[PDB]
Amino acid sequence: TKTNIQKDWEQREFIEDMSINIQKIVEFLNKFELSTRNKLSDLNEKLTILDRQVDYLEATFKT
Amino acid sequence: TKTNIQKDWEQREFIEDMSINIQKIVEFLNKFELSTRNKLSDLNEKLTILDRQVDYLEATFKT
Amino acid sequence: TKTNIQKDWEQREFIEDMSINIQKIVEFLNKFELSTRNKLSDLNEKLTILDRQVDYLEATFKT
Ligand SMILES: [Ca+2]
Ligand SMILES: [Ca+2]
Ligand SMILES: [Ca+2]
Ligand SMILES: [Ca+2]
Ligand SMILES: [Ca+2]
Ligand SMILES: [Ca+2]
Repeated sequence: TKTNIQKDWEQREFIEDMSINIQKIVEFLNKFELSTRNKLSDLNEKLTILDRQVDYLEATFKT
Repeated sequence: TKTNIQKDWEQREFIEDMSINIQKIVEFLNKFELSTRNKLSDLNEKLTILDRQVDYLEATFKT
Repeated sequence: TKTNIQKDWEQREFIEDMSINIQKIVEFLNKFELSTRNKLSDLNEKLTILDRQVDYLEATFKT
């Protein structure tokens, strides 16, 4: 119960919307890779600072 | 060596399968973003607990 | 100002390129999930080693 013109418009919109969704996925991955990398960086940095604090406490106690 | 009917069916299946694959990617990203966020949460929480333990040990030793 | 032959070629290339981009996204997700999992592993392992070091220092001090 759609005309050929309506059906063709809908089929093209479906394909156009996939092109948009693929771009939205790529943009999300760019943001999420950066976010994740920064968070991992920050955790590593905090662990490195705490490791130094523990090694100094060891040295102060053992001496 | 395919009829027009077979070729048209295959071309449509190809496009339909892309729509399904994009949805599978979106569902995976939803799960993976949540997983990653929770794991990062848990590591931060464990580091915060260990930091408190180290600061208390410092205070007990220095005093 | 394109012939029908040119327009049909371009429309098919557009759809073919989406199939390629979806595969590139899947390949990236495979690599990024593995990378992220390994990095999280490594942070957990480093925290577990530092936790053991802190517990031993506690035991040595308290005794
Ligand atoms: Ca549109
Ligand atoms: Ca349109
Ligand atoms: Ca189908
Ligand atoms: Ca079909
Ligand atoms: Ca091509
Ligand atoms: Ca082609």
